[PDB]
Amino acid sequence: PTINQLVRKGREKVRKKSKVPALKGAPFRRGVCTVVRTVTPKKPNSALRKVAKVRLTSGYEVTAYIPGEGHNLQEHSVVLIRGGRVKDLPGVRYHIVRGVYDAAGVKDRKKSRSKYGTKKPKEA
Amino acid sequence: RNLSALKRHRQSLKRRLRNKAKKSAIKTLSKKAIQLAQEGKAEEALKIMRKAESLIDKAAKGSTLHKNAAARRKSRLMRKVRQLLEAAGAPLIGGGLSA
Amino acid sequence: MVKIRLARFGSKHNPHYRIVVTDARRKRDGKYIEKIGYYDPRKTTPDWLKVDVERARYWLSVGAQPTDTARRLLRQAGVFRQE
Amino acid sequence: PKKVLTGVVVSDKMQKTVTVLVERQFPHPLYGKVIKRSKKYLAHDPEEKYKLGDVVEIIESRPISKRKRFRVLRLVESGRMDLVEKYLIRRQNYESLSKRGGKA
Amino acid sequence: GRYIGPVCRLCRREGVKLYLKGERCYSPKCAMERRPYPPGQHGQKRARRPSDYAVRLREKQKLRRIYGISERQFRNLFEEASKKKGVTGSVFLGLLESRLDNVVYRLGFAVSRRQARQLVRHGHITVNGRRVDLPSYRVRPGDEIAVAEKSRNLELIRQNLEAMKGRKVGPWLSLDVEGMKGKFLRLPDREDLALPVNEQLVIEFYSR
Amino acid sequence: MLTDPIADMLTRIRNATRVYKESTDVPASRFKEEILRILAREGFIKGYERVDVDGKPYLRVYLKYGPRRQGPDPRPEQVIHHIRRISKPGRRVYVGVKEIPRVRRGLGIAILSTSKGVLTDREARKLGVGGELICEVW
RNA sequence: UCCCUACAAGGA
RNA sequence: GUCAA
RNA sequence: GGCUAAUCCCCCAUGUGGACCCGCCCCUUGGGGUGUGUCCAAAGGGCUUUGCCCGCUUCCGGAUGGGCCCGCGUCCCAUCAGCUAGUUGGUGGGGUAAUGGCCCACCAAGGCGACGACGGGUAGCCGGUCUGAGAGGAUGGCCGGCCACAGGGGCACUGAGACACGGGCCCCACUCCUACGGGAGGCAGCAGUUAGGAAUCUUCCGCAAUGGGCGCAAGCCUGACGGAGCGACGCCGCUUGGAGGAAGAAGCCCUUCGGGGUGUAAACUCCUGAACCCGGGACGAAACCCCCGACGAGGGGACUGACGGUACCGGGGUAAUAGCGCCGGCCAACUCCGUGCCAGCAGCCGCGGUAAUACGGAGGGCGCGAGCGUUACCCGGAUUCACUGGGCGUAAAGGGCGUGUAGGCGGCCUGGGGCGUCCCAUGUGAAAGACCACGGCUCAACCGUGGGGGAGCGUGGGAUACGCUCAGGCUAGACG
Ligand SMILES: [K+]
Ligand SMILES: [K+]
Ligand SMILES: [K+]
Ligand SMILES: [K+]
Ligand SMILES: [K+]
Ligand SMILES: [K+]
Ligand SMILES: [K+]
Ligand SMILES: [K+]
Ligand SMILES: [K+]
Ligand SMILES: [K+]
Ligand SMILES: [K+]
Ligand SMILES: [Mg+2]
Ligand SMILES: [Mg+2]
Ligand SMILES: [Mg+2]
Ligand SMILES: [Mg+2]
Ligand SMILES: [Mg+2]
Ligand SMILES: [Mg+2]
Ligand SMILES: [Mg+2]
Ligand SMILES: [Mg+2]
Ligand SMILES: [Mg+2]
Ligand SMILES: [Mg+2]
Ligand SMILES: [Mg+2]
Ligand SMILES: [Mg+2]
Ligand SMILES: [Mg+2]
Ligand SMILES: [Mg+2]
Ligand SMILES: [Mg+2]
Ligand SMILES: [Mg+2]
Ligand SMILES: [Mg+2]
Ligand SMILES: [Mg+2]
Ligand SMILES: [Mg+2]
Ligand SMILES: [Mg+2]
Ligand SMILES: [Mg+2]
Ligand SMILES: [Mg+2]
Ligand SMILES: [Mg+2]
Ligand SMILES: [Mg+2]
Ligand SMILES: [Mg+2]
Ligand SMILES: [Mg+2]
Ligand SMILES: [Mg+2]
Ligand SMILES: [Mg+2]
Ligand SMILES: [Mg+2]
Ligand SMILES: [Mg+2]
Ligand SMILES: [Mg+2]
Ligand SMILES: [Mg+2]
Ligand SMILES: [Mg+2]
Ligand SMILES: [Mg+2]
Ligand SMILES: [Mg+2]
Ligand SMILES: [Mg+2]
Ligand SMILES: [Mg+2]
Ligand SMILES: [Mg+2]
Ligand SMILES: [Mg+2]
Ligand SMILES: [Mg+2]
Ligand SMILES: [Mg+2]
Ligand SMILES: [Mg+2]
Ligand SMILES: [Mg+2]
Ligand SMILES: [Mg+2]
Ligand SMILES: [Mg+2]
Ligand SMILES: [Mg+2]
Ligand SMILES: [Mg+2]
Ligand SMILES: [Mg+2]
Ligand SMILES: [Mg+2]
Ligand SMILES: [Mg+2]
Ligand SMILES: [Mg+2]
Ligand SMILES: [Mg+2]
Ligand SMILES: [Mg+2]
Ligand SMILES: [Mg+2]
Ligand SMILES: [Mg+2]
Ligand SMILES: [Mg+2]
Ligand SMILES: [Mg+2]
Ligand SMILES: [Mg+2]
Ligand SMILES: [Mg+2]
Ligand SMILES: [Mg+2]
Ligand SMILES: [Zn+2]
Repeated sequence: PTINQLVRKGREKVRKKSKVPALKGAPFRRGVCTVVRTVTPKKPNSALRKVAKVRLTSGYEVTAYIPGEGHNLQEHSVVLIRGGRVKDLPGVRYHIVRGVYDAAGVKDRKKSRSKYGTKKPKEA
Repeated sequence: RNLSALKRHRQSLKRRLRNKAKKSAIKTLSKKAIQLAQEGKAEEALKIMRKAESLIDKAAKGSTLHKNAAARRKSRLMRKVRQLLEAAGAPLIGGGLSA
Repeated sequence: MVKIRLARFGSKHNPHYRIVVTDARRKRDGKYIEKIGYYDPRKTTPDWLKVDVERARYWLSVGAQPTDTARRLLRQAGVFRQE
Repeated sequence: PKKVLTGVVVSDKMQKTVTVLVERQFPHPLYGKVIKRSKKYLAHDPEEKYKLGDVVEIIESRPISKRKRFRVLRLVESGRMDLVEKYLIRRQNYESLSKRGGKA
Repeated sequence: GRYIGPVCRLCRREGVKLYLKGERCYSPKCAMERRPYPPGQHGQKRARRPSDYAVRLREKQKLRRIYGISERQFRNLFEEASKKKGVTGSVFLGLLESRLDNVVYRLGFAVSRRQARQLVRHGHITVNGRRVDLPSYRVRPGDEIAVAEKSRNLELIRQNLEAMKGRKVGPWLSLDVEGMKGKFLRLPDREDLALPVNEQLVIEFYSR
Repeated sequence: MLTDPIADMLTRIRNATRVYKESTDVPASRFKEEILRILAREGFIKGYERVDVDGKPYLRVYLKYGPRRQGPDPRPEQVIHHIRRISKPGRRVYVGVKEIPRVRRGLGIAILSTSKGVLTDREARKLGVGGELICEVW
């Protein structure tokens, strides 16, 4: 565009949209479980993916993933959402943090333990 | 509770009253002067005018009306009086207006 | 009134004051009017005390009132000597 | 120093007061292009001396009223209705924008 | 802390002999002798053409692994070197070579660097007569690095300074073997050093 | 009407050189001439001279080129490789002396018009002055 | 669970 | 009927 | 209701002087001088007690602090386009320290807007900070400056100064006391409680130091401040060992069953010796004060340490924390088993349906290390809002066409002006920060001192090529 035009209209700074309305763009938001359903993956994939409908302290109600093999969550489990979507389930954009609240930390986990919240086992 | 420095409040009231008082006087004499000055009562109006002058500067001695505030008052008065008098009769008592 | 006093500029357990001219009412480490010296109370340097002896004079000349500690340092730098 | 600005009188419809239009040109902060903005100042004219179309000097002054902070220093030249015209026309255009517009 | 673990396993990964133990890395066994290939279950398999990245990384690793410094400390020195005037490559090298724990080694007061480290940490060393227990202390030109008076009798210091009898020392360093004291004369020139490292690749590794 | 007689000239010259013409005319103006003077001095062109195409003043600009060359496309090198208009009507560009640019580490030049007259970046610099940065050339 | 091919479906 | 190869 | 002191209040005098009216002079907005008239001063106290100290009054000035005004700059929406009655200006008043619709009476009918008025949304602003090659983007915690607020709203009193966070009055909400009439209260001070939340600490020590208030001083007050406490929250330093040691233990992992790996790693020999125990043990603190001198200059003397029996010095002295992420490509690091579109991984591309370097485990490896990862947010890469630095025939993008308003842009020659533009000098650009140098804590982080910068704006002087403007001229553009 002409300078004159740029003078008249100028360029336009465009702002990006949050992929995580876990409000107050906090790093984590606490909630309670509505449903502890199970879901099927998208196209290329196939399996029974674990999920949860969560009522947030942020006055929000969203579905969150349950990383890990183990899992002990029920219709009233207080849990901590951490944001991070599952590319396979459209509509799932937050993971649940295993190791906080009513979310037991994956058992017999010996590798990526810090994720999945699994305390160190005594080597012996 | 109980901060004895509420003594400042008692004083303010006494002071307030003491101030309020001097001012009322000032006004009443000032009005009185512009009144008589406006009626050609030269000698009488100047007489009172001087009181007002005096009372004003005195007010300015302390916190009451201290300042250029005094000056303003005096000015504005010696203004109205001399004008109202010029609108008719000669300055008899030579009050405070100068030659 | 305006003063000549010490402003704290060192660090924890490492004080270093700036002999300063400032309004009595300002906070101590606040915006001063002029720096006219500095003092290392622990003489960790052969230069733990310096004073713009002329400048000090100037302010004293116009009402600057020094803290007792400030006055002390000023004297030491010979701000009051006459001979 | 009290600011001295030069402008053209666009209004004398006020007792002892004339509106002085004042322009200034300058580099655009990011695009360079010398752009030219303007502003109207209500200046004091106690003698009603200055007229419409006069180019005058305006000088920073002690407030004469809320909105009036300049006095007319002097006449630089006069009779430039051309400048007045522009302003008037530009103003005409206005009421020809919103749902209240009019002429072509 | 420092590395603290199998050291000759690094000589092996970098394919080039490093003197982490100093001595023994001279014997018919710095391992760089028997199995001069990478550690681990695949250390003998066919190497694969390393990536431009792989290459620089490995090269930086080598250099820093020599002085046994932490990546954090390492990186901070490098940054200091960049900001500084003169060729980052060389200057950076001068700085590494100025670490006291290093100098101590260069003067032979100790056989390896790791050993020369412990010698500083344990107060056995002195700069200008004042005890200094900071491996990272930066030795400047003029500074004389001596052995702590009170420790000039340790069996270890004996042998070490003994072996230094008739032994040569870097041009930037002087060494009076009897008085168990040395002197940092000047910062070494890239030329003075003979490191199995192309510092240039490093500067690159960090410019990424 | 030409919107910008300088860009026009700069261009006639750019165009003419690409088809290796010998000379090339350009409607004359003193300012325009002043520029050629530099072009000539700097040896980008053989030189110029006034003339009258139809009793109207123009300026023949005699262009220079390199020598014929080797393999395919024996066309000579251009003496004037680059020649770009900088300040333009609708976006004038002015520079202070400390901001006169350095065209190709010196291998090139910049023509600014200053109150001390039209000069090359070095000249302007030497004479301690800035002005309108007219165009660069190399 | 099996038949089908890894499934869907269909079949015992 | 769908995923892949 | 009664008594009473004063540095409390008032009257009279004195008038250096100052205030006000009118005149005149200089100066130019209300600055300075002068004359007449008028008006205006005061507080006493202490002694080493008859002459010094603290203080009082009027005035001129200094210094510091501050009020008010002006040019320029300061986010998003035009799915906000018209806004305005104290509104704009005037005269005369009121008000103030002071200008002003600041407020009022009356007259005039104005003022503002596309250069974005009005409306809506959001927000304390700055020095700076983060990022970036830069231009720029983002940001404003800590520290320093300015503003604003002190449960919400309004108001004034006192005073040099407040419309006053720990002053006052009223209205509202809330809590509490209540003998039901009526009262008390405001932590966005320190510390702490509770609520909310993913989340943010001691109801600590001291007044020793710096600073503040009052006092002649002694000294008192000071949750300002100087310290300690808690939290890997951050930055920096440091330790978990050093040298020797097999063609190489055992176990574990692989295997072409020959062997390869973990690996000098361990064991073990020798050495030093973090922690811990003894001893010594601080700078920060020399003033105020006192004596000499003269309550001065100068000299002499005494008192005072929270931190703390801490730092640091010396003696003795144990071989004694390692974890976390990752290993399909991008990206450093590979094998076995388990599993069988399942359980699951996943930043993007993608991986798992019987031999998966991608799932889970193990061995091995890479990276970093008192940390390592994760999530969120900011700049980068992104020349992916392009000023530097992009585009629109078919990729997203030429308005369906025209007329023409504002606006942007403007051929050739001469002259004036000097607005843009360029140059010189000068003021400004606080400190901290940033950069360089030297220096103090053993280093560093941290800190001290010194040096170099700087755009923007103000002022004076200068230049005139280009742009602008004024004046004259031309004919190549345009029109006839
Ligand atoms: K004064
Ligand atoms: K001022
Ligand atoms: K900002
Ligand atoms: K900024
Ligand atoms: K010791
Ligand atoms: K050990
Ligand atoms: K694997
Ligand atoms: K980004
Ligand atoms: K279209
Ligand atoms: K249309
Ligand atoms: K001219
Ligand atoms: Mg732009
Ligand atoms: Mg799949
Ligand atoms: Mg009292
Ligand atoms: Mg009355
Ligand atoms: Mg008029
Ligand atoms: Mg007015
Ligand atoms: Mg460098
Ligand atoms: Mg061109
Ligand atoms: Mg070109
Ligand atoms: Mg079908
Ligand atoms: Mg499939
Ligand atoms: Mg009574
Ligand atoms: Mg009194
Ligand atoms: Mg007299
Ligand atoms: Mg009297
Ligand atoms: Mg008025
Ligand atoms: Mg007034
Ligand atoms: Mg108003
Ligand atoms: Mg405007
Ligand atoms: Mg608005
Ligand atoms: Mg807000
Ligand atoms: Mg960029
Ligand atoms: Mg409020
Ligand atoms: Mg309030
Ligand atoms: Mg509150
Ligand atoms: Mg309230
Ligand atoms: Mg008052
Ligand atoms: Mg209040
Ligand atoms: Mg309070
Ligand atoms: Mg809670
Ligand atoms: Mg704290
Ligand atoms: Mg104290
Ligand atoms: Mg004190
Ligand atoms: Mg108290
Ligand atoms: Mg504190
Ligand atoms: Mg924390
Ligand atoms: Mg060992
Ligand atoms: Mg004391
Ligand atoms: Mg790889
Ligand atoms: Mg399964
Ligand atoms: Mg994984
Ligand atoms: Mg650390
Ligand atoms: Mg960009
Ligand atoms: Mg984008
Ligand atoms: Mg562009
Ligand atoms: Mg594009
Ligand atoms: Mg298409
Ligand atoms: Mg298209
Ligand atoms: Mg078209
Ligand atoms: Mg037009
Ligand atoms: Mg032109
Ligand atoms: Mg024009
Ligand atoms: Mg001209
Ligand atoms: Mg000019
Ligand atoms: Mg400047
Ligand atoms: Mg300076
Ligand atoms: Mg500064
Ligand atoms: Mg040092
Ligand atoms: Mg500095
Ligand atoms: Mg100038
Ligand atoms: Zn080795």
